[PDB]
Amino acid sequence: GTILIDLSPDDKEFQSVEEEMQSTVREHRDGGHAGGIFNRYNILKIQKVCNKKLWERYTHRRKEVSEENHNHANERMLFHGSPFVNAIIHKGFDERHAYIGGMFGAGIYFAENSSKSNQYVYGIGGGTGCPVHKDRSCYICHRQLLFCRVTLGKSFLQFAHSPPGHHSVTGRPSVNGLALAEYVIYRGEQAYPEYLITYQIMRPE
Ligand SMILES: Cc1cccc2c(=O)[nH]c(CCC(=O)Nc3ccc(C(=O)Nc4cccc5cccnc45)cc3)nc12
Ligand SMILES: [Zn+2]
Repeated sequence: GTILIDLSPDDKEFQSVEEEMQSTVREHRDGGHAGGIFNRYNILKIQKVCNKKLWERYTHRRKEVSEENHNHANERMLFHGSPFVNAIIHKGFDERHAYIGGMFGAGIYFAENSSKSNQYVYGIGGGTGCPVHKDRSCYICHRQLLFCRVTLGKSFLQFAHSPPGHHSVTGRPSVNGLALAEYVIYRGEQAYPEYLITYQIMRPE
C-alpha cells in the first residue's frame, strides 16, 4: 500500500537529502573493499515514501517512546543499506528479518555516514558485490539506500532486545583504525523509511 513521490533536483527536500548524502561521506580505512572507492555520489533519484499505515505504526510507537523518555523521542535521520530495501518500503521495517550476526545483537542497524551504509547495500561487508558484475566497487550499477526517521529514545552507549529502560543502542567501533557511529533498534516500529535514494558511486579520477 505504498506510493513513491518523485522529487525534482530543484527541490529543497531533494537538496537537503542530497547534501546530507554527500557531506557525510567518510574515508574508510579498508581501502573501499566493502563499499568501493569514491569521494562523492552520482545521485540519480530521491523518492519520498508515503504509506499512511506504516507512518501511523511509527508515530504511534514514537509517542510511546517519548513518554518513556521524558517526552524526548530522540528522533534522528539516519541511513540504512541492505539488499532488502524494496521489501522495507512496502512492508516496513521488521525485526524478524534482523541482522542476527550483528555486533550489537539481532537488530536493525543504521548509520550517521552514508558511505558506511553503502558498505551493506549488496550484503554484509559488500557481499559478493553487484549482481551483474560481482564488483563491490562497481561504478555502473545503481544502488539504493534508505534515509529513515529513527526513534532512538534513551539510547544505550555500548562497547536480542534493547537493554532494560532503553529503546536503542549507540556504538562507535573502530574498523581498521577509523571510528564511526552506529545505531540499532530491536523493534521495526521505531523506524520509517522516509526517502528512497537511487544512486551510484563516482569514479574519483
Ligand atoms: C552494521 C551496520 C552498521 C551501520 C549501517 C548498517 C546498515 O546500514 N545496514 C546493515 C545491514 C544490517 C541490517 O540492518 N540488515 C537488515 C535489517 C532489517 C531488514 C529488514 O527490515 N528486512 C525486511 C523488512 C520487511 C520485510 C522483509 C522481507 C524480506 C526480507 N527482509 C525484510 C533487512 C536487513 N548493517 C549496518
Ligand atoms: Zn555492477
